[PDB]
Amino acid sequence: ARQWQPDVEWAEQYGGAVMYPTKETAHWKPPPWNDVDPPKDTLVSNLTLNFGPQHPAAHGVLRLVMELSG
Amino acid sequence: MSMVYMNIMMAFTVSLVGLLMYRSHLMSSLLCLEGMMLSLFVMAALTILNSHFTLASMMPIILLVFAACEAALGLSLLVMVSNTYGTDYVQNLNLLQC
Amino acid sequence: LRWQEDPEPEDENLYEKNPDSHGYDKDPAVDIWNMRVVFFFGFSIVLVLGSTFVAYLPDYRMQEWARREAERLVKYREAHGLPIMESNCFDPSKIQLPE
Amino acid sequence: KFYIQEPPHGSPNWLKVGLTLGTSVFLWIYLIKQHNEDVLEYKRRNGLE
Amino acid sequence: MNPIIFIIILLTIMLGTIIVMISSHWLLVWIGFEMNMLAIIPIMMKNHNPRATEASTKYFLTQSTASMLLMMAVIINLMFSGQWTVMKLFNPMASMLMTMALAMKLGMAPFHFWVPEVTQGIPLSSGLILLTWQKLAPMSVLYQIFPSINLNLILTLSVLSILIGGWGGLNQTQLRKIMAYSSIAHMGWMTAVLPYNPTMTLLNLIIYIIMTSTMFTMFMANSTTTTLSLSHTWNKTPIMTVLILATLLSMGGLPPLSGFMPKWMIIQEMTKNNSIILPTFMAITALLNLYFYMRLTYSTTLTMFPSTNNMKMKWQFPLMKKMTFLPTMVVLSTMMLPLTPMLSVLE
Amino acid sequence: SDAPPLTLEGIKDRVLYVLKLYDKIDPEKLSVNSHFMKDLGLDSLDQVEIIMAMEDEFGFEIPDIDAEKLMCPQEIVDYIADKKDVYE
Amino acid sequence: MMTGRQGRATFQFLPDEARSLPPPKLTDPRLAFVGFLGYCSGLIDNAIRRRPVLLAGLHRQLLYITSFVFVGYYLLKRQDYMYAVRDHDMFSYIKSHPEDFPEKDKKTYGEVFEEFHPVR
Amino acid sequence: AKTVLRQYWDIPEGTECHRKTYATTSIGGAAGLVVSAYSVALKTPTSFLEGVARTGRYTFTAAAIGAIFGLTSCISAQVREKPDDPLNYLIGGCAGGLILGARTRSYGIGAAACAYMGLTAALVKMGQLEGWQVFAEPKV
Amino acid sequence: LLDLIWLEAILPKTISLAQMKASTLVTNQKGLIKLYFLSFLITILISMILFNFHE
Amino acid sequence: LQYGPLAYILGEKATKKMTEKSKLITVDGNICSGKSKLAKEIAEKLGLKHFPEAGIHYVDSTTGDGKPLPVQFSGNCSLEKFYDDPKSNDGNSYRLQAWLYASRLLQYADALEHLLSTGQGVVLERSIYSDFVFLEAMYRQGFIRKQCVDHYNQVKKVTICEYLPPHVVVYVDVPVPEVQSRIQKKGNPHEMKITSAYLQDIENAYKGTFLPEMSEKCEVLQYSAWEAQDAEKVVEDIEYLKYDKGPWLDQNDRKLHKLRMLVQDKLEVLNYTSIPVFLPEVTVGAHQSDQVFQEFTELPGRKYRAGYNEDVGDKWIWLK
Ligand SMILES: CCCCCCCCCCCCCCCCCC(=O)OC[C@H](COP(=O)([O-])OCC[N+](C)(C)C)OC(=O)CCCCCCCCCCCCCCCCC
Ligand SMILES: CCCCCCCCCCCC(=O)OC[C@H](COP(=O)(O)OCC[N+](C)(C)C)OC(=O)CCCCCCCCCCC
Ligand SMILES: Nc1nc2c(ncn2[C@H]2C[C@H](O)[C@@H](COP(=O)(O)OP(=O)(O)OP(=O)(O)O)O2)c(=O)[nH]1
Ligand SMILES: [Mg+2]
Repeated sequence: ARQWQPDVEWAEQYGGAVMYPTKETAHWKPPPWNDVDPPKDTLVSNLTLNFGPQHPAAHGVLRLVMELSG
Repeated sequence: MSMVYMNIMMAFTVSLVGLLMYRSHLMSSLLCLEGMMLSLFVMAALTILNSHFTLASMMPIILLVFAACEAALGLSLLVMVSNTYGTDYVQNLNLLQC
Repeated sequence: LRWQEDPEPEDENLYEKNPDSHGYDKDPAVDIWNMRVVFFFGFSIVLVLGSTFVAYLPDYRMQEWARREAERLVKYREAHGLPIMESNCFDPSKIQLPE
Repeated sequence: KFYIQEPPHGSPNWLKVGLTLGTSVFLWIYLIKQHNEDVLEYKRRNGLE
Repeated sequence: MNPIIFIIILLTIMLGTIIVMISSHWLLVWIGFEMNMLAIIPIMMKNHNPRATEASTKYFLTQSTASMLLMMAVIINLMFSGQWTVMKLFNPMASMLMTMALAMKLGMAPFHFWVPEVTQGIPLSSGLILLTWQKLAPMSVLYQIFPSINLNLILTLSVLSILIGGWGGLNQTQLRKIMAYSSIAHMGWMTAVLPYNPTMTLLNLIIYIIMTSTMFTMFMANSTTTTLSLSHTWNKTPIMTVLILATLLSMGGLPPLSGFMPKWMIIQEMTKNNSIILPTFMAITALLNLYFYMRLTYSTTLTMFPSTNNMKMKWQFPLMKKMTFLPTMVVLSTMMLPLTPMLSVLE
Repeated sequence: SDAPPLTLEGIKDRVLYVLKLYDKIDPEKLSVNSHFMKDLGLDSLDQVEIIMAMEDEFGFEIPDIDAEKLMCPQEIVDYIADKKDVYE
Repeated sequence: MMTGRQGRATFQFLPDEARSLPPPKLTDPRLAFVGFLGYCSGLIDNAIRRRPVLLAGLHRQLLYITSFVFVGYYLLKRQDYMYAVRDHDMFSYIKSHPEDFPEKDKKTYGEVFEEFHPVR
Repeated sequence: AKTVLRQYWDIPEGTECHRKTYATTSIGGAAGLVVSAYSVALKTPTSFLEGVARTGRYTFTAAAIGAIFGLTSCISAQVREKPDDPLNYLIGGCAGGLILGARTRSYGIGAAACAYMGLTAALVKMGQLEGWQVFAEPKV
Repeated sequence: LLDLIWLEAILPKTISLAQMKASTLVTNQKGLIKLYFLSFLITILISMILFNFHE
Repeated sequence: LQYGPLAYILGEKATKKMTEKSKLITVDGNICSGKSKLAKEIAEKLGLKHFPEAGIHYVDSTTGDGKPLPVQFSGNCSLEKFYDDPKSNDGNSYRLQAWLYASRLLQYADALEHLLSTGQGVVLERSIYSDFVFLEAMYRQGFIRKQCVDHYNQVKKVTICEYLPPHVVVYVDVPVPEVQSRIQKKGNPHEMKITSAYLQDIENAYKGTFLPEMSEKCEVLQYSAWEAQDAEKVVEDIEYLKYDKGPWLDQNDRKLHKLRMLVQDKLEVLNYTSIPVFLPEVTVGAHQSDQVFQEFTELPGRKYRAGYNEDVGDKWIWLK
């Protein structure tokens, strides 16, 4: 016949995270093709501050709620 | 080997054991590296000052200069770890598998 | 299909196109010269001249000489009463046995 | 003109060719001179020529 | 990164290593490592992605700890000899710390866990520096302090490295992790012959660098970082697969290729010192290395894995990668056994 | 990996477990097919509270268009199984 | 083992005493093999960059051959020097310590008894 | 470990089997504690008692293997009146392999462990007699 | 029984099976800085208490 | 000399050659919406280079002698067969789309290289940023499988991130009935088989997913069919754009040097378009691929690197 060459079934043995699957490495998945992981969901924690009313620069009765980063 | 060398060498061992047992914070481990440099500085300064090794008296200073470079370098990495996960926890540094 | 793969080709019988084929190549010109080199260098040279060369090796392994030498020694020793062959290959005078 | 875009190696870079051939000649002359000087010193030190 | 800044940081990495090799004072040796770590990390952070940040951080934590132990050894050696010369250490405890500090820097087992991870997390070019150039400075120090190194400690690390490196490389499909565990195994051969003949440590290091630099150069040419990505090379650059076959066979220690020379010379020196059980165990354990090199040849050169349609578009463009010294390195990494007696120049 | 998968027996047990912690349901009156409104006597807002407990138990968001139809414990099991692909 | 040799020529590629030894012949077989490795590098360079292997860039092929031979010649001089030094030290040490290298009393096989092991 | 080994090799073969069993059991037990440390360090137990349980499981397997080897290899050299015989260690090594099988609940591991631990014990004894060096001191 | 089973099952099939099993132990690692450095501490203590590498 | 670190260090820096006219403009729209005519005119008036829309044979037009190659050297992808039988089992639908993305990805790199190497702007037609409309249309009509869309996003996710978006996005809105009526007038037997549902999926993707995405990063100009005929009006709007948003404001010499190194190495641009993902649509067996590759190397002027082919009259090979 014709010389045998690997098919998709054979090659996908070498596409996993490891060559010898186990229970520990069942949830391992191959890394991204370009080493770049998705950025994590925005968790920026701005600091909220009451600037007034009892504040020298608040003119007495201003409650300025400010989101501060630093 | 006076009784002072015992405590200084014990300080190094405590900071070494402290560095090898992480809790959560990368910053807590960075302090142990700066603690180890402090022990080495004191131990080297004591030996040099006691033996009247005059020219070696600059070695402890050169030891602090390169301790700052490492400390600054460790802080710079801590900024980038924090910017990626919002904390300095070491358990997040596990994308790479052995 | 699981992929885009060429269908397996069928075999080519060299007799179909060249009934005089010697089995060496599709090209009749190459096929004939492939056969001539194999036969001339294989049969006419190596096997025939090699056979004659081996037949006339100049006394391979010195076996014919040892026969003439044995005849010369046998004649010499029988003509002087010496034993045909002794049980000692080396004269004991040169041997110094322990203690 | 066969290529739609001029190849980076369409024509020889005559600067490299001169340096390349020039470098080879220099090394061969240097090596041959080195070999002759080594042989003369060898014979001089061993007192045979 | 600014090209001028990259060049300056690259030269700082070399300067740190060169300071360690020319230093005769322990303090300067320590300064060399600190300068080397200071410059290497920015090259690991170059692409600025989370995996590169983790790799740099794990690398910094390991190297920083080792430098602390090395300074402790120097100071202890100072207390018991009153001098800073870079020679045999004068206290057993100083030797153990320095030996372990140099083992952590080299990534020898059981201080090896970072090598597979740091290499995976950084680009191929940065990985090449990590596994070839970073080994020169620690090997320079071991070469000068070997008379005082505890024999059991150094041989134990060598044996564990040969075992862990071989086993770890079997369960890997990432090329950077395969090259990482291969590196650990080869460190074992360098440090196993160290007590007996430091010259053969240099020979194995030189040959390991040449072969390792050849593999990364060929992976860099095709931008392949996985077994399957490398499995498409036959359909783009057929010649490159033959060179990978010859180099991988050489790395496995098969004669008549170059990589058989370091094993052959290391076995000679150990058998002269009546060490027979260890060379035999080391050679047999090295068959683990040859197995996962053979597995790469199978999926790269000796078989033809499935391709993809878009590959036909890559046939219309040449290789624009520099591939510096690749034609010279591949020849030196395959045909040098007839020149084996040239190892005397290293003495 | 190794954690046991979800089974209709498992889903049914957990659903009936949540409904027993609810204070307005008589534990010895809960049938896997009993209607929340007709049998247990609950009202609209009581049903909403139950669905939120299911979200906490099974850790996924149930929209209002879908939650408006889950009027008995069995319908919850079908919805959770249907959305979790648990055909077992 | 020869790192600290008494020869006070440290970090020199070829100490001046190495000029007493014959240089390698330009027709040295070791030097021809090194030159051949240069030719293989030239051909491999053409193949990876997809050029006519035998014909492309004869100027570059010559520089490969010359570069290899040039470097090879000096590595052979240092290689032969290091082996010459090895024998020099070995013979000097044997001369300086005659008690450790005595001339063994000669015996002949007619006097030495060797056990005989039949093969039967 | 140097102390225990010197104690083991000072007791002549086939004598004082109570002492030799103490020595080997110490060596095996120490090996099981070294394995437990790395296992606990690299595979974090889910709880303190789950990790103490693991330490006791490995330490008892290694101690039992060490105890059975010294006991079985010492009575064998006593009954046969053949101290300097690697066959005594071959019997002891295989018995240790069988104990590993029982603890692992696997007949296959019992057979394989007996074969390879038996050979290793025999090779260890030969090296003691001949003078084989694993970590040989540099001489040339 | 001999060629296809037992001669395979002693030398080639068991030897291969062990290296695959030891490979998983070495590589199945959590990739945590905390656990690796904890093993470094164990190595240093073992190197002194057990093997006396410091003397 | 060839561009690299040495050239950059010696003065070849992108900002020194980019002016206020160094703009990258893309013309988008549905099928038969006047993009080609509009795009070609904006190039002449503004003095910009024009790139005809990337097709199945774009890569052939930049290499060798610039003439299209036989269709076996392109995977046998056919836009004609997609219209006739959009649900064939030989995977010609997605195989075409995956190939076209690689062509647009290549063209965009060619466009960026020209802009960064000489400072002249370029005008494109349906760049990589808008190629997903056809994919979304094929999937919603059952022309490709779900796994194919997963493959497209994986390839796109690792390629689109490396480039910068066009400065100006010109969109020529046309209601579907106008397009369908216009398609029939054009009288192309294959194109006339395009159902109206397919054209409506393209419309939804363009407005609803694409224009909102590009509105926050580019200068989006929308024109109807009636006001798109006079390219003079469109050019006037472009001339008076503020350019107050987009990543292009954050770029400097270092960032553009890294970008130019990527876009000049074409194999590095196409590195991730052939990731080892085994879909039947794109997977090719070893025997077939081997045979086709051998045939490719025996075409005139393609056995050796360009400039070393004797059969096409190249000379000085022995000194080159
Ligand atoms: C200094 C030199 C160093 C040399 C280093 C050598 C390294 C090699 C060491 C590897 C040992 C690995 C042992 C693994 C054992 C695994 C057992 C297991 O898990 O169960 C498998 C199986 C049970 O598994 P199972 O029940 O699931 O079924 C197996 C069948 N399949 C695969 C279909 C499932 O049990 C066995 O078959 C083990 C056979 C035991 C017999 C072993 C005897 C070996 C003796 C040596 C070879 C004989 C020839 C040499 C003669 C010499 C004479 C002096
Ligand atoms: C107080 C002083 C005591 C002295 C004792 C003397 C030593 C005797 C020790 C016996 C230990 C014991 O009990 O062995 C018993 C174990 C049995 O297997 P298991 O894992 O328990 O099976 C448990 C199965 N379940 C879990 C289902 C219950 O053997 C074995 O695995 C051996 C079985 C394979 C035969 C190996 C021989 C062939 C290979 C060798 C080739 C050279
Ligand atoms: N499946 C698919 N077909 C495409 C793609 N790009 C173009 N085509 C097809 C759609 C059309 O049938 C044909 C030409 O499309 P055009 O947008 O250029 O319309 P046309 O040239 O006829 O008129 P126009 O330039 O807009 O004035 O090519 C694509 O990315 N995927
Ligand atoms: Mg058009």
